Amino acid sequence: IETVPVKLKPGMDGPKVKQWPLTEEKIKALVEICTEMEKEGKISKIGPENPYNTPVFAIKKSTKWRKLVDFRELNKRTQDFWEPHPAGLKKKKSVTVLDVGDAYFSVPLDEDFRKYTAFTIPSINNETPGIRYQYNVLPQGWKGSPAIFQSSMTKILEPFKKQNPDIVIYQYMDDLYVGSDLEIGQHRTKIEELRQHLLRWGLTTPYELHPDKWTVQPIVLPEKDSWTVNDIQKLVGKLNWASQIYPGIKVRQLSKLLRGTKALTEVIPLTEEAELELAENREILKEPVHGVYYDPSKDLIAEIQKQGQGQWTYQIYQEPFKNLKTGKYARMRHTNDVKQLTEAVQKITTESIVIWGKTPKFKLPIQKETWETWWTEYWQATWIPEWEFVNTPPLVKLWYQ
Amino acid sequence: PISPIETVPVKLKPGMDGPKVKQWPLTEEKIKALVEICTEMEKEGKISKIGPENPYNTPVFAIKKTKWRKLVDFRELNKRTQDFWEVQLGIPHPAGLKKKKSVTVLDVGDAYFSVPLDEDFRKYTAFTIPSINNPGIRYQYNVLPQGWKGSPAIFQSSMTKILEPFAAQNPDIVIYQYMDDLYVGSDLEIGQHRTKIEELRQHLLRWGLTTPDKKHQKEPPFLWMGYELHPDKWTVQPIVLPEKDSWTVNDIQKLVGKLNWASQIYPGIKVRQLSKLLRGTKALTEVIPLTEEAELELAENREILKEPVHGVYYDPSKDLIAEIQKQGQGQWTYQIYQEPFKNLKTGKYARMRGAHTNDVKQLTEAVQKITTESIVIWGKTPKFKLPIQKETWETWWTEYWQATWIPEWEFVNTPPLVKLWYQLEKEPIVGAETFYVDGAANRETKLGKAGYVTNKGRQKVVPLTNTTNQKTELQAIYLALQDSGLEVNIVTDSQYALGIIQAQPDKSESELVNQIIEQLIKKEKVYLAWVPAHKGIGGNEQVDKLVSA
Ligand SMILES: CCC(=O)n1c(=O)n(CCOc2ccccc2Oc2cccc3cc(C#N)ccc23)c2ccccc21
Ligand SMILES: [Mg+2]
Ligand SMILES: [Mg+2]
Repeated sequence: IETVPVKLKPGMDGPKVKQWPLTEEKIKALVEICTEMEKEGKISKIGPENPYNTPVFAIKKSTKWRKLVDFRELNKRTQDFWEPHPAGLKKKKSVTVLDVGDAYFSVPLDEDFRKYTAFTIPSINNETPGIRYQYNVLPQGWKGSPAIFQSSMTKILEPFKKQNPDIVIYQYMDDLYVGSDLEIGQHRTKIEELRQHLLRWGLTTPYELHPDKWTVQPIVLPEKDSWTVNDIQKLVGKLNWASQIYPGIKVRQLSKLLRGTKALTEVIPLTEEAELELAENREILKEPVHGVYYDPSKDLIAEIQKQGQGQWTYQIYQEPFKNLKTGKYARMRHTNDVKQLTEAVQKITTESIVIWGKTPKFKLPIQKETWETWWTEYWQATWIPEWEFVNTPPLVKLWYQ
Repeated sequence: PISPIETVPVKLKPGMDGPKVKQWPLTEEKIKALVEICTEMEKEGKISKIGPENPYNTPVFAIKKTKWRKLVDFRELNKRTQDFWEVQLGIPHPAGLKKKKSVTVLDVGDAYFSVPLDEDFRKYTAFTIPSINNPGIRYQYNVLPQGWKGSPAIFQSSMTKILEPFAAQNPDIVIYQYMDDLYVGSDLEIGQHRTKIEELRQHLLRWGLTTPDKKHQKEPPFLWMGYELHPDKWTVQPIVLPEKDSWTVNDIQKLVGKLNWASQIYPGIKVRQLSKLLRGTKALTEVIPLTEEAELELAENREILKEPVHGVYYDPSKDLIAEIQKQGQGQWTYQIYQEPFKNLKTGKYARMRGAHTNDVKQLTEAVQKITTESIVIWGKTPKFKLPIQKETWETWWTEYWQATWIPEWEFVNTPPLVKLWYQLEKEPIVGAETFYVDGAANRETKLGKAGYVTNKGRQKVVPLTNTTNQKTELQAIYLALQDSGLEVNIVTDSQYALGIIQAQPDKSESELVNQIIEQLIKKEKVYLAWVPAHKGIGGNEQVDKLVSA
């Protein structure tokens, strides 16, 4: 019933972000949702003296519509206030995500800070200036909400952690990550006990992960019965690339097999010395890299390459050529490029939350306006990472393939 | 006039005090006009005489441009008052208005002066009528001043709250709000509608908002924000493309402005060569000499603007449909309509988004632009009738490294059809001569050379002046295309050149790449391979030593 005073970082004004145009259907879904939230006291209409704004989106997590707020800019502008992570969570065999964001609506928001949560339901064709609201309670998606609720959350979870000491519970924004080494049936039972415990204590709740099976995918070299000059040139070029990461790689015996000026389709027998050199290079790629250490002060970066036939490769790093994690997602196709990319982004971000406790900054292989138009059609998570848009085609594709 | 509306609280920016801009002396005639205007405004409650304690001032002026009017320079008070929720910048687009049996235009008279101003803020609007002697008639505002930062957003807000009631008990009357105007439409009997208008008038008059009587209500055609609104159609206002011997930067900006404006209804407007002229642009005063292509473009625009064109309004009951046609090199044009020859609106798209591109890429971007604009104007995406076949587009978007969202569309066979002019090979070509190419340039003397060595024993070096390592690496590829048969394998060490060719462009800013494209189209099979430089890979090392010596 009492509010927790919230501040913005010194010398920083509230967010002023443009609301994106929406289809009539998503606007209609937002008006219904916001009428009900206004009747419940969670939001109130505001006047023209509030200049701030945060974008809102209608998504589905899924037969009914849900409202998602892009508080990325407000989170940057209050972060001092909201900025631990357990390293054991990635080790657990099963990890289940629980949406606990509805519990934030029990807690009133600092009256002086509410104006910074302003948002706009847009009109079509600029017919109306748009419907304006701000938040009376802690909004989902604001990094201040789990931080203010944190004491209540510890209090509710204390009995359960007492009962189950080997079970890991990590909270990131609106979600709880719950890790065990138990058998899958025992795990889902322990999850359901925690749900019912939360439900009987007034926290409403609506994802099974297995980080014990993740890994930084090793570089793979082709295996062919007959090699052409072109195949050896590709091979030598890929090995030359990997030699920036793995120092012991050599290509002298392989490139010797091309000495002269040969037709690209000419068949070259893989001689012994060259075959040993290739076999040695296959062994060095099995061993992992060294000196790749995570730095909590630096931003995580994710790159993604379209590989075709529903496959997408990705790398997470903080410094070039120092990958912390690599991976390859596949889609068992009704599918399209945007659906697969949206899904890959959410998977990578979830993996990143589990492993390091923050979201990476994505370099997305898509045109900005195409992403801005369609990203909500398949977005089911309650968070939103940073992103930018790039091309970088060259050979990155075939090397991570 | 002044309304019983609640006020909006207003603050100055934190740490800022009110303006104290001293008043300039005014002609005795202007002092007299101000005195009679202010006594009439004090009489109406809009302003009030204040004591000598108010330390704030804002300069006041009077002009007739007879009808003397009072103008107040609020620049300093504006710089000191808080920001507000931005009033409507975007205006409605005529093509998104839903046709209505009846439409009425109400001008609210003295709109701002009818809305009260926050009590605690009135002291900062203080102004003084000058005394020839110097003396000093201090005043302050009680209503929204004209030219103050807050008036548009606070009047907007107030009018929304005022209208809420009538709207509720009249949920079938559409009431657009825009500045100090209201545009009311309905599908009723001219009589019922009129009566409903008169009700809204009297309701607004109960809140202090005067509105026009039939004898004074504006009539169609409506000249509004550069448009012409008729009852059943809309178009843009007269566009006069000037005729000049010499053209400045500023003249070209105004010219592409008007042409961009005309393109929303006149199909076929092209602006790309003209806006190419403003690249380094610099000062709006610099004379920019016109290109032959800019002259032809402008001349084709005047041909189009010779014929009158109109758009129709929206019927949410009929499908929304978009067609796209190629309009030359990199230039595209589109129509959006519900009835096959009755256009809601048109537009164009002529962006290369890079030095090189291809037709299918540009068409997909055009569709993207249309999608975004449809959501803005109608709240939905259209159906697409496009001059490209599924095999063409599917091949492209499958092979394309960038994620793409291709709508459901219907091939319309109307040349020129969008096609892939060529396709590189995916596998090396048997029997085709293999060209090992390389180029080099001296980064100081700017001199260079392009050369090849093939597997048949042919070698060649061509010399180059005023060039760079990047350009010579493209010239080496061009040379191998020139000297080869209809099938050719090419091996380069240039990541630069490989990236340009692998993208498979069919149009370019650089004539060299344009030349390479002409060669690629005449070939039957081209395979392009890449190898790391200076790694002694056969064939590549020979051309390097060749173009290096
Ligand atoms: C059909 C008869 C007719 O005169 N007009 C018509 O159907 N439209 C399209 C529908 O537009 C409106 C719908 C509801 C409220 C007002 C409407 O008209 C306007 C909308 C937006 C801005 C406007 C600005 C002016 C001015 N000046 C006038 C009307 C506006 C029409 C649109 C314009 C004019 C007549 C009709
Ligand atoms: Mg908003
Ligand atoms: Mg070279």
